[PDB]
Amino acid sequence: GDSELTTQDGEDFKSFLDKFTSSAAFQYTRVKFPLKTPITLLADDGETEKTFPFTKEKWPLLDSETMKEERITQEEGGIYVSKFTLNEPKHKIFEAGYEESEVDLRVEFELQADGKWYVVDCYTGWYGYDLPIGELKQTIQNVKEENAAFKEIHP
Repeated sequence: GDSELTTQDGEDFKSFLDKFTSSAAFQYTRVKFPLKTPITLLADDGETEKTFPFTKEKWPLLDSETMKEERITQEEGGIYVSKFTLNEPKHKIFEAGYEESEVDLRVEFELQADGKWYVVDCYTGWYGYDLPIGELKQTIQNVKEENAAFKEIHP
C-alpha cells in the first residue's frame, strides 16, 4: 500500500478494467450518459421510436465473464461472435452478437483527458429493441434483482 502508479499518458485498459469487473460501487464513477446508445422504445403508435433517459437507475452491474472473446459455430441458429471491431489508443469497442444478425451486447470505452477511462455504451439486451414502451419499469425492477447477486458476491 501507499504510492500510486497511473503513468503520465492515461491509464491502462487492464488497470481500469480490473476494478470495473470487481467493484460495483466504482462502476458508477466512470460512465458517460446518455451514452451513444439511448434506450429507444417503440411507442403506442407501433412506428414512433421514442428515446428515454439513460442513467444509473438502469445500470446493470456487469461481470468478468462477459469479457471473453469467442466464436460459437452452430448449425441451427447462427455464428455467435464476441470479438473487437476497432483498435484505437483512446477508444476501445467490444461488440457481441451473431456474425450477421443483431448484437446482444455492445460495450465501448473512451479515455478522457483526465486519464481515467469512461464507458460510453451500455447495451446488453436489457435495453434492446425487444421490450415495449409499457414494460419499461418492470425491467428496471428486475435489473435491481440481478444487481443484488453481483454485489453480494463481489461488490
